[PDB]
Amino acid sequence: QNPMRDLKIEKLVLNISVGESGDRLTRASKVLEQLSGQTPVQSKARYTVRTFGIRRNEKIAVHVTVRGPKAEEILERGLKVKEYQLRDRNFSATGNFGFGIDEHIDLGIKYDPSIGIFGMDFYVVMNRPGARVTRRKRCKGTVGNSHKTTKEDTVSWFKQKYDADVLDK
Amino acid sequence: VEGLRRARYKFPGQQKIILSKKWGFTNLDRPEYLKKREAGEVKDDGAFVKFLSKKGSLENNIREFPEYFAA
Amino acid sequence: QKDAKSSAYSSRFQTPFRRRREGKTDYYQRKRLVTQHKAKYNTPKYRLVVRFTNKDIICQIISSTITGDVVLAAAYSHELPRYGITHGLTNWAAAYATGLLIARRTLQKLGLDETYKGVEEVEGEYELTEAVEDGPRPFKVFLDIGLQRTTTGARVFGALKGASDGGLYVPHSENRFPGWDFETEEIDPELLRSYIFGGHVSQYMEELADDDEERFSELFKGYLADDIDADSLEDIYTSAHEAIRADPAFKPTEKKFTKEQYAAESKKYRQTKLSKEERAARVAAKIAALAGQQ
Amino acid sequence: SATYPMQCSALRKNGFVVIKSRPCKIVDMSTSKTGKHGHAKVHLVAIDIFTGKKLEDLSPSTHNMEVPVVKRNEYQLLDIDDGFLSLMNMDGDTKDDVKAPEGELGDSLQTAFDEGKDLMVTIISAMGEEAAISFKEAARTD
Amino acid sequence: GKSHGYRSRTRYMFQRDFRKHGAVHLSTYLKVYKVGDIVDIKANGSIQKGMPHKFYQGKTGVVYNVTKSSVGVIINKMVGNRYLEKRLNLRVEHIKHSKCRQEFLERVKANAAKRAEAKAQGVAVQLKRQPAQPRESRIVSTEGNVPQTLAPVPYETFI
RNA sequence: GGGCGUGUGGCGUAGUCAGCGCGCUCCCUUAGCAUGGGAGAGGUCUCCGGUUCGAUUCCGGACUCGUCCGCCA
RNA sequence: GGUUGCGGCCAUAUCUACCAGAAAGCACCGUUUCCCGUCCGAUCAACUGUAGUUAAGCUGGUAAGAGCCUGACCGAGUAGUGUAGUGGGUGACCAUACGCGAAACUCAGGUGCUGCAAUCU
RNA sequence: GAGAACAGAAAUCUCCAGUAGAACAAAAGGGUAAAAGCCCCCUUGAUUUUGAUUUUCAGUGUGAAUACAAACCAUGAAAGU
RNA sequence: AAGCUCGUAUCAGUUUUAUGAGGUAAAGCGAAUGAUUAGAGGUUCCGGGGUCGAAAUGACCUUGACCUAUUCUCAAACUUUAAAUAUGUAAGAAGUCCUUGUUACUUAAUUGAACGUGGACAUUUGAAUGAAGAGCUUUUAGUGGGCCAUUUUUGGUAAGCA
Repeated sequence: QNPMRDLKIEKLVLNISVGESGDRLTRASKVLEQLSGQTPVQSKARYTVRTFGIRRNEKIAVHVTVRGPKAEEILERGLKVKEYQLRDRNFSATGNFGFGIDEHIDLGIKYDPSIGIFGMDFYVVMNRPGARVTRRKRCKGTVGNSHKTTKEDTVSWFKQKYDADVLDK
Repeated sequence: VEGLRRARYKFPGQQKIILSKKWGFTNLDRPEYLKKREAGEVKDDGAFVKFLSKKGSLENNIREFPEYFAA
Repeated sequence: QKDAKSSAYSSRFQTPFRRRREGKTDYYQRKRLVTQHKAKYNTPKYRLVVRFTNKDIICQIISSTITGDVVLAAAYSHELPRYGITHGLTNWAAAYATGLLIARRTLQKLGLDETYKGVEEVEGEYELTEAVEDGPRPFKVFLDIGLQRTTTGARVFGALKGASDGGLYVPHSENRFPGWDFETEEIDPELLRSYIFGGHVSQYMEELADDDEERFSELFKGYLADDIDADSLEDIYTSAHEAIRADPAFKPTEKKFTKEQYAAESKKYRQTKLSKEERAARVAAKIAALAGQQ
Repeated sequence: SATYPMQCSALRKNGFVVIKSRPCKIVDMSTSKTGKHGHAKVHLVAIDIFTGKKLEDLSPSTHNMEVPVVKRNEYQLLDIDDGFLSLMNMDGDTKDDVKAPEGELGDSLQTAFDEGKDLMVTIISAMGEEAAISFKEAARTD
Repeated sequence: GKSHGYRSRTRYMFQRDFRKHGAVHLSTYLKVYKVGDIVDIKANGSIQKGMPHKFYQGKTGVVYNVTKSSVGVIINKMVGNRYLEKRLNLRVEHIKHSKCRQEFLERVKANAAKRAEAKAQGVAVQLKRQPAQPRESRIVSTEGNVPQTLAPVPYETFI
């Protein structure tokens, strides 16, 4: 039935794609670092694209992963930025959901003229207890079908907790 | 037979015109196909026909081919 | 509709080995362990297999035959209450005591125990069981840590240290023991001795009992139930060590029942297969049910 | 090695050859049969890259001719003083050993450096002697 | 030009097989070879070290040397009009014991057992093998087996 | 018949797995002696596939010209 | 007979969808002082066995299940092939004699066995 | 395949499926999934001394390769390599 | 050609038995790779053409892709399967079994490895057939343009062609 079927936030990953290396990358990394409380990780570019202007391996994006109640707090701040309204398209078939926001001023960092303005992509990964079965090195296994997270369960949880409503489209 | 006999002149070598004992382009005989199609265990396709087998899952064998199980 | 595998895929699929499918054996490591120099013809190669489950430490001495692996002697951590250790059956010192127990047990049953007494007075120094002259060589054994991560401070090396001080000749270097400084390539013996005698749990016991008492009631509850304070665990490790060096003889349990007595209940509880005729009756009833126009 | 052999028929137009121990660049190749029975002979007309002289040669086609290694390298000017260019390599290396060009290329380069463009110089190496052949201007990275 | 390399024409010979690729099982490493054993040679394409040449695939030889990870085997190779002796150093993944030899040794020990037990009576042991003799007289009955008459079948198209 | 080279804006050429030059058309500018600058408008890179992060670029095929040969009987 | 540790053969063991699991054991699970490693104690490291749970892992069962394995006088002595003839046929090719002998197909059955040590109502 | 501001066919992040349909300098063919692939750490065994063996083969040479012996090293907890 | 050492064997262009190895012939494509014919059912934030539509990530047909279940035909440089003919080894006395000597190798260890001492097993001594003697050495001639037939097979339209 429901002894330990309770959904929880596995992680919150915050992604910023400035698109080109340098001062803008460092400023976005500083914004991510002060928001998370952790140092962020920059991610290299896989392939050279002329239209974007990117070459291979210039650390073109910066992202951070936060777990636990701190991640829950930043998700609360993101949802009150989004006014607790999310599209049905935002949720995925696996049960994970994300949204994208513009500027950290709405998050309330306040503005420095040097640092500029950078928007963010918030993504929440949802799992039940017992997810260690896939992650552990010894006796790695696949999770059973009933215990899997799904879109209907995650939208029901998102309606019940955070007292939010989903948009029909 | 006359159409195949006219077509045989365009070919080298020797060819024979044989009236087959099968029903159409299938591989069963005429009375075998007749006693198969009186039951509902054949079901038509675009030009060919799909046949029932005693293997497989019963749910799929009942959503297809309903008249034979309507016994 | 999405998670569907074709018959071609399932026909061309090659399964791995069963232990690899279960995720319990690294065969790349197993080949390098159990193979022998072919000029040593039928000489067995012996593995100290150390495995860590929850609530247990498993130590075995295992050689390999074609029909399967063969165990000389095994020593688990749940038989440490016989030697006086009741709490912390998976800590680093429990791994040490289990290694010491399996070492003393193997040298006793091989008869190599009156010689090669091992490290009687332990101090945390790094040394190996050297060969005594004009006599037999010490028993040589190699670790099998399995899929477990090699890490400075891991308790597979505590099991190694216990087995090495027990008198086994196990080849090892000292750079994975706790207390190994990385920048100065030397081993600190007093921290390793503190870990052998449980210093890392007793120091935590003190530094958590002085401030946070609800945690001190949540964990270490059995220590209060058996009135074990912080300083006495050192001497109960010492008494456990001398009890092991007294008798590792391994009296087994009395099993409370017989094999067929357990087998009767478990055979009653296990589910059985459905035969061909009743399967045919089942599918005939199903045809008469759904396809019989309800 | 500095130079490597090749066959006359393997040679083709706009390639480098060694004629009378000079690095030369071919402008003309022509093969004519010696006698009806015999093999064709290759006539080669080439221009020395450094001096600009015209040197020709005729050989058997199966004969092997010497071929230099020519490397063209890209540098930025620092100064033109006393007829010796000072250049600057990628990773910041600097050479002053190159003598300035003496012709209309040198005159145009001198006027361009006097009126202050950023000039990109191509210098070639072949058989241990060094010279500058052409200059452009950097359209970006001003 | 022509091409005769060391592993020329070895495509299907050194393919692995269907659905038994991957690492090799531990019985080949746990098997024990002694000097004088008779072994079959079949190369394993997964192991590139200690490989035999394509001539010795399916050849049977005698062990003369045992080293750390390999075995020295003696083969007789027909060169011209005589056989030459060839010594091969092969890793143990490419060899296995010949089963005909152990069958013959089983025949030797059972044969010695028969001779030993029948020596106590002297009953003309007859220890040599004999081939398939012609089958002797018998009486076949028709009780429930009356003969059925068969005839050739006429011709039909059957398409 | 075969071989070799060839084909990229109006024109002319380049090359790294569409550029500039010269023209042009506009806008400025300049006593000039001379003009200069900025912008444009400009291309199935011969073509078609495949290859490749990506093809001018690599490869397969085809086409267009230009060339050189086709002997001794 | 169940479970664990180490295995042998490496699908009769895999895959898909459901159902069940007494006891014990595994497992999920609780914690970050210490050793250690991460952007992130998620993995890894360490501590407790305490706060809990069979929901998952795992094991077993079900399915005219997919796959896989075995057998057949099922196809079929068919296809192919070694030897022979001053056999047939313009040829292409084909019969016969003495021998060897498939694969697909069809049908029937099956769905892990087992070694060492420990432990269990 | 399903998602996430700018961000779209292709930028980065997340999950699921995935027997290799990728990659391993190059031609092609083999081989490889807790790897032989990708990333990281440490190194110089791409070292010394001469023998034996395999292929081509006259059982000559050359090239390439295989398994050892005697040292001296690298790496790892170690078996080993 | 000269022989030499021996006297029925440490033989054999052969079969049988036991045991290997192979990827051709055949077969297969509702099995992987590649080629390929025809409809059927679906997918359009997810195609293109028309017609109806103010337009519409509109509608209705049609045509292309992709998926699903089928269907027709193929492969020297494709393959799950897989012959026939050829092909490796063994069928003992230089063997088997018992006991215990050596070593500087090897093992935790008289543990094992190799070679041994002493003892037991003989004419059905280890399948068939035949043996015409078996084994060994030296020296030297000529030759080093070939061609034809059956079967397999390559280039070529073919050839008394290559």
